[PDB]
Amino acid sequence: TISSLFSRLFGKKQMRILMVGLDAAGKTTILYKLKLGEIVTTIPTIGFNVETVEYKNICFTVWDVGGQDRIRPLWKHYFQNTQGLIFVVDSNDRERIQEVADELQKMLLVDELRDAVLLLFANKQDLPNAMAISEMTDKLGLQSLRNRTWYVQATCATQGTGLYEGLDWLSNELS
Ligand SMILES: Nc1nc2c(ncn2[C@@H]2O[C@H](COP(=O)(O)OP(=O)(O)O)[C@@H](O)[C@H]2O)c(=O)[nH]1
Ligand SMILES: [Mg+2]
Repeated sequence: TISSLFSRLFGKKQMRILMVGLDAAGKTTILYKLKLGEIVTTIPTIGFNVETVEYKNICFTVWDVGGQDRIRPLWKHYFQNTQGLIFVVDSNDRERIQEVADELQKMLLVDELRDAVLLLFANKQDLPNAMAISEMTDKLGLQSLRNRTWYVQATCATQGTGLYEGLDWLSNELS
């Protein structure tokens, strides 16, 4: 059923869906769940791993944010026709919740992405101390975003629950 979501978007115009987040958020797991094609890894620069899933019209692009230095945001290339922006958060890793707010804000300050629709996957809801989507919203202050269409979706990637729902939203926003 996930592939059929992106049928609505088969309009022929190439389309990037940038999916980022701190390492170990759940990005690789979500791609593999998209069941849309192979995951292909590339290293355009020392310390810059990129995972890609290209369906027909759609292109997925994933890499990690923070920790090590951003000295090279060569990412600029991929900011071409990124209509969607997915940010994956480990709803359990409360230690790095500050960093995710930093990282998200940066992506949000990226000029070429000003028009991207933003989806947040609150991932790992299945763990002991995993944040709910109401507090994750508060602690990030997505609330303050006035002119940016955005949404938060609880998920468990390892189980694939929520992913269809959140992509159903995003898919629909870009159609
Ligand atoms: N409990 C739980 N674990 C997950 C979930 N999604 C991914 N993981 C695990 O958390 C780790 C995150 O790995 P990965 O998906 O590669 O994150 P990435 O580095 O952003 O690509 C992996 O060991 C996954 O098996 C989830 O929804 N719930
Ligand atoms: Mg990864």
